Amino acid sequence: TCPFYKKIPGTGFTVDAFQYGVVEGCTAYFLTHFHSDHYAGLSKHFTFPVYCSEITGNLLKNKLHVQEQYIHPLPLDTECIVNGVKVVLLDANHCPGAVMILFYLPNGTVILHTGDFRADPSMERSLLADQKVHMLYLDTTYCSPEYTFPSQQEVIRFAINTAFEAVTLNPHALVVCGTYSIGKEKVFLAIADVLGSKVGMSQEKYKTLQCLNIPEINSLITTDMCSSLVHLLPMMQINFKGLQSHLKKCGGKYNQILAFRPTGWTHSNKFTRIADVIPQTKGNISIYGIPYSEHSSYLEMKRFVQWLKPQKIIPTVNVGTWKSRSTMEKYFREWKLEAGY
Ligand SMILES: Fc1ccc(CNC[C@H]2CCCO2)cc1
Ligand code: NI
Repeated sequence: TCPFYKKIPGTGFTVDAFQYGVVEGCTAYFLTHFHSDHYAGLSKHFTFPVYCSEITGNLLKNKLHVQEQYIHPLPLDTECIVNGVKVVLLDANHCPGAVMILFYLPNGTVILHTGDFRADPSMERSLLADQKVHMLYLDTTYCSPEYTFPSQQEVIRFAINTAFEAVTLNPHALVVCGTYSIGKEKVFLAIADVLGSKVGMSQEKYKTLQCLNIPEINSLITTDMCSSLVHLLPMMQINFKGLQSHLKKCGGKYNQILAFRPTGWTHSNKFTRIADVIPQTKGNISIYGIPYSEHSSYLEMKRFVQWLKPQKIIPTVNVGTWKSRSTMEKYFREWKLEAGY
């Protein structure tokens, strides 16, 4: 049974609601982005209309084998009519193809569904600038002040500098980056670029990256692992055992591994600054956990909501416990009293 916070009132629309069977009343299923918790339930035998970005559409077709007749890609930043209702897709600053959706209801109500997003001041000059939003369905992943982390630019600067130093000191070192979904591609792309290398990966991960409309992608990635000194592996293999095993396969070409595990927030954010971050080391293998987030920090979220001044907020993350729900409701009231809406 589909939960209330995935239904759009006054419409036949659901958002990220593919694991509940045939939802009664739903004429169009929107998909904000290609992450498994959100697409859960979609497969090649789906037979209702799916509305999404072009990039999400590419992934549905090629990775999940959803038939072409049911995929409805929409351009960004463009007023579109779907089943008699005006909608707009906006960039979410999440993973490739991720969108927020603006719905202009027949009765005059305006609803923004953020999907998953990393709020940014640039959103204050999108098509949101114009007008009033009555209901906000909000990605509240990190809605508590303890959730701090650096900008994506600061994290990438650290990764580039760390990798360039290590390989200039030891030209026989291999760099490895963990992945388990789309998103955070800048980490491995920026490291490979500083090292003058393509990024090597499995056939399955290459296929995924070929769906993302990244400019000049054929110049940046490869399935030929031997030609590359930056490799991608599943996140699960980024540990001393898995990396030891990988180094064996490389045919005495390398004598050191430097590995990166992009995480979200971890409690080491509460003590250590990005500049002060150190790896876990065993012999000739070192592993860095780096806090590269594709969700809003608490401060970024607060800024966005205080700018938008929505009449009602509906959280879409951390809704499963009374304590979490109460905590979020308290912050929403603080933000409203401070800003005066
Ligand atoms: F949005 C929320 C609000 C509250 C919580 C509960 N845990 C928060 C604690 C542990 C880690 C940092 O503070 C989770 C998500
Ligand atoms: Ni996501």
